[PDB]
Amino acid sequence: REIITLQLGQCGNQIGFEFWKQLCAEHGISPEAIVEEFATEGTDRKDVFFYQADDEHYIPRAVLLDLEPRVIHSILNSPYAKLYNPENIYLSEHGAGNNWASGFSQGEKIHEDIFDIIDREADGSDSLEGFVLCHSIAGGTGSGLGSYLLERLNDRYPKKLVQTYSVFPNQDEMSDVVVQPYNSLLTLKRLTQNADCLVVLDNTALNRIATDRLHIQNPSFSQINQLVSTIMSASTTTLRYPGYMNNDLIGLIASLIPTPRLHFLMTGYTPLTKTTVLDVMRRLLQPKNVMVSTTNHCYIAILNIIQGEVDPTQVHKSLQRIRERLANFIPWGPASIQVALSRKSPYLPRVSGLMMANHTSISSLFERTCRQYDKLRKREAFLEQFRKEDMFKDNFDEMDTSREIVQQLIDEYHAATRPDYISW
Amino acid sequence: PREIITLQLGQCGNQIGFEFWKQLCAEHGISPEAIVEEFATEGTDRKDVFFYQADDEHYIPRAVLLDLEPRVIHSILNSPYAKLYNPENIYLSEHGGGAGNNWASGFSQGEKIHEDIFDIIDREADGSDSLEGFVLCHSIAGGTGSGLGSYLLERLNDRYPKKLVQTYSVFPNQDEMSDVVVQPYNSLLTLKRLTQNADCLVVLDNTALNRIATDRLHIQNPSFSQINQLVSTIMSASTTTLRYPGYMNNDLIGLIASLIPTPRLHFLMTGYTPLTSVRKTTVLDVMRRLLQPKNVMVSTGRDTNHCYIAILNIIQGEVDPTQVHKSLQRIRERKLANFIPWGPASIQVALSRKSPYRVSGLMMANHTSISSLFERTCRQYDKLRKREAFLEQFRKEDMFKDNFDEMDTSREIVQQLIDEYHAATRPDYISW
Ligand SMILES: Nc1nc2c(ncn2[C@@H]2O[C@H](COP(=O)(O)OP(=O)(O)O)[C@@H](O)[C@H]2O)c(=O)[nH]1
Ligand SMILES: Nc1nc2c(ncn2[C@@H]2O[C@H](COP(=O)(O)OP(=O)(O)O)[C@@H](O)[C@H]2O)c(=O)[nH]1
Repeated sequence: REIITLQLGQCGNQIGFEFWKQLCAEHGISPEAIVEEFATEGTDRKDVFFYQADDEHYIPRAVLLDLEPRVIHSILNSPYAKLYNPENIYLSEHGAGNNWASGFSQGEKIHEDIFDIIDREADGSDSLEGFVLCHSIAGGTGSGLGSYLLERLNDRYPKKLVQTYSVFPNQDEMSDVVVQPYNSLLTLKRLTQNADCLVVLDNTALNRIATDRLHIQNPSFSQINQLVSTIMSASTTTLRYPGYMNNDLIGLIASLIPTPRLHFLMTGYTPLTKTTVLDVMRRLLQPKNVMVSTTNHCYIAILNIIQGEVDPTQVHKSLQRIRERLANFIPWGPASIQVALSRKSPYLPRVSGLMMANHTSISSLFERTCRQYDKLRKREAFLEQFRKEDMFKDNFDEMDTSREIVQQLIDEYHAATRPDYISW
Repeated sequence: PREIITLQLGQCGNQIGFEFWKQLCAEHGISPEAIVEEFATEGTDRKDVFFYQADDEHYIPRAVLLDLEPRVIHSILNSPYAKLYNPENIYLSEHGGGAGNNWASGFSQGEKIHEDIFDIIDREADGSDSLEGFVLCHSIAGGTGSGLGSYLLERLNDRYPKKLVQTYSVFPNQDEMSDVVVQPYNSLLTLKRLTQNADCLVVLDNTALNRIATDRLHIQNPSFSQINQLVSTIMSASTTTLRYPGYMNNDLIGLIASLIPTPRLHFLMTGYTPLTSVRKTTVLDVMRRLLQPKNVMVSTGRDTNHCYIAILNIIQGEVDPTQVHKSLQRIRERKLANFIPWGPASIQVALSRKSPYRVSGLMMANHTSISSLFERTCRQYDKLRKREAFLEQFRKEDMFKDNFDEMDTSREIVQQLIDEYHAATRPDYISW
């Protein structure tokens, strides 16, 4: 079951690039897309993310879109320039200029060009499972164009799953672009209504990790994106190897998200700074290892992907300790903790783990966005550029509607922490 | 370590329990006297979950056999499997002269033998390095399985409050009038305890098991040993992920959590294929047939908005994960299984190879139509109470001497269960 990856704007294209470089390494594929001599056979399944053009040639099922040339041009001048399908790269002359409404309106104008690439890649798939969107929620392209695409995919491919990797801004990034709470809230509306699973990538927490744990003072996007490609790579493990019948994309979502509307996941990772499976799983629960910055709140579900050689007789003990001890779960159903045992790629130069968690404290992130938006909105601050666009020419009803949809999301999260979430 | 202790009560529980252990011994290469095959590979299974080793190296079922009458337990001790069970785990109390197929008599006798039985249970529990929990084998329509079973469920709740309790509960044949006229009373009183004091209940409907025998094997009035061959096949398959390595999300806790995300709606139905040339049967054939009502061993009536909460399929055969995964993808795409409207479809698959010592499959499912069984018991119980019929032997017992409040409480608790099952079929089950 194929997955098509859509990369939007500076952020989405820059994190997409690291993700595909990482997958190439793992799947024994060269920067030019040619099977490595040592990798003619393997345990891995390339079919999901890569198209097989030849016996020896592999192309990413990836669509690259931006409204500015910079990032796509960097990629086309890199050692990985030949990897991507040149017909899958779209670049618009016309930027989104840090404005959601401009990015969104630009989507409308460039619809047919975008979906000539998407439709072709979809119709070229034997059994398409769904789409992965990589983007920032705070800029102009990843927010506006991303939001346009989410609505369009919902109508054009109603039976396909949409998973996103959505980057939430830093405080430094928030203060630099004053309209970000608007772009963010507007994007959160489509992430709430038009995505099946959203992996929250939080620049605040990612920066904190790079400084406190990796000891990198003043971390660049390149360095931050190393942690990002690690999450994205680790979280697609069960899709990239055979034998995880219960954890194809449909299966992953079902277990992590038994609550359809509460589909925002946070990630944990170890080692960030002799090790057993008990240690790895204990570490994944430590707040300092959790990659979003957020009593009462609880786990809806946990999936630990554990990579490396482990004593599998000890997995029960680790899981059970977590149920009966660090980990607070929903009061209206059983504790849902699952493990997927994996081995590290033999092509790579140790035991590690990724936690994918559905935790209600994620709402505090959306609460913050709502507070920053309210401070601006209730002074009609910085709305002039939005007004110049079609969606906001007459009024800001689209904003008031986004605001209420995100409030309904937040309300459901708090309600999920209580036994009365189910009236029985 | 993740030990499971099995408790077998009454005629039915002991009869199905005995068949279950015969089957486990055969699959794990253990003789009727508990001696493992000479050339057994190490770390190839997880015998330790259901068996322990005696001083002399012979394997012993972690099993407690309880009855208020001698027949079945004496058969087991005159069989070739006489030396299999721990003699200290066999308890027979004949002082009250059996439970007389009456729930009150069985429950009341439980209270009298409490210390003797819990000396046995506590011993097995305390002897476990890391006990997962208990499995009860019994029927609900007799006296010992139902009444003593109900007593033990209440006691386990208080005594081992953190341990899982799973039951394999045999439900009475509804297509026939029984010689036990108090069947509905026995059934409802037990259902109250299965509702409140078990984490998971595997319902084995004699109505459906009989129909298989009558209609497919063409045996008009099948013996218990004929229907128990079906039961042992199902019960042994249903523990496959517990006694073999590589199912880390399907230990007892993980099995229950995935099938029962709704804590109170914890009654499971089972299906199996083949229960009874040209081209080999595929994984797809097996999985498709596990959704056919005739292969599911509860009789719910044919028609509705009843739906699956969860499905597990355990596939046995020499097939590749990708074949099973492609089959699972087609079962989803053909929309054969109707699921809850308030959450995603939950359908899981486990794959296993047949014992060393031909694709087949077991379904374990949480489906809301199970409530129709409880409704039939309520209906039969209501008619009897209105007629004030067959209460004589109940009133002879302490619990029912003054009044029938215990019956009224059971009736309402079971009604609350039924109402939540019907609520589970609606989008508004979650108010968001
Ligand atoms: N983690 C990460 N975040 C980024 C990157 N580039 C941009 N961002 C985030 O996205 C925001 C600006 O979005 P940008 O991608 O430049 O706008 P866009 O091109 O219109 O999507 C910044 O304020 C950061 O929050 C990147 O390479 N990595
Ligand atoms: N499937 C099955 N059902 C049984 C067996 N023995 C009795 N039953 C059923 O169990 C109920 C009566 O319970 P029974 O175990 O005989 O009475 P108890 O000894 O007092 O617990 C009725 O529904 C019988 O049809 C058996 O070996 N197999």
